[PDB]
Amino acid sequence: PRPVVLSGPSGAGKSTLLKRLLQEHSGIFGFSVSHTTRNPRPGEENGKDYYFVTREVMQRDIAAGDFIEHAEFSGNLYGTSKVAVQAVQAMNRICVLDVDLQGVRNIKATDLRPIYISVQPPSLHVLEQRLRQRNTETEESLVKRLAAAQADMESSKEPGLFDVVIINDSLDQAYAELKEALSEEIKKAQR
Ligand SMILES: Nc1ncnc2c1ncn2[C@@H]1O[C@H](COP(=O)(O)OP(=O)(O)O)[C@@H](O)[C@H]1O
Ligand SMILES: Nc1nc2c(ncn2[C@@H]2O[C@H](COP(=O)(O)O)[C@@H](O)[C@H]2O)c(=O)[nH]1
Repeated sequence: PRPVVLSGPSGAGKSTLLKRLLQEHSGIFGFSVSHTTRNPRPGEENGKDYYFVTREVMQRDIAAGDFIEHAEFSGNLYGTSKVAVQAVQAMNRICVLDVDLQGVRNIKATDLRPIYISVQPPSLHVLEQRLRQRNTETEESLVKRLAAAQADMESSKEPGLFDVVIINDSLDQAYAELKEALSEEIKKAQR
């Protein structure tokens, strides 16, 4: 069962869409718990949304070869450990990845063989509106996520990087498209 890489610009709505997928289809989808050095937001939980560690612990894991991939985004480090992917594969479920555009390029070089799905905002205007709506970032880190949005939206339209592109306008509309886009993986996971 091919893993699923969900990417796109920060604030498009991919975490929101993914939580709706993991809640409805918990028996077939498993979430890859990434490591991150950023502070946890209210509502997040260590070992579930992220492995929240300090930069020192993060760098030590890198020196120990713990990560399939890692990258820096808006002044913080993020990584997909080998453990995160094997933990889902040891549950016989579809490993779903939430990574940035640099994470897509890293995973592209691996043997994971995933299906790559871009989640796009309806426009750059709605993207900025969603980045500020979440309200979980300081003003300097908010602008840094805005700076990377343009190049992330462009690359989100390239077929060399993605197999599916979904416009997250309405949540109900985007969610049905994602499920339909994952029909072949849901089929393989259930058989
Ligand atoms: N289809 C949508 N319509 C309106 N708001 C949305 C939609 N999808 C997500 N949002 C809002 O955008 C904000 C950021 O979404 P999030 O899932 O964190 O995006 P990402 O995971 O891509 O960074 C959240 O507050 C969420 O409520
Ligand atoms: N390369 C990479 N990016 C990640 C990983 N985990 C989260 N990200 C990305 O880092 C950015 C920051 O997300 P947030 O800080 O809102 O959780 C998002 O683009 C998210 O997809 C990861 O393990 N690897």
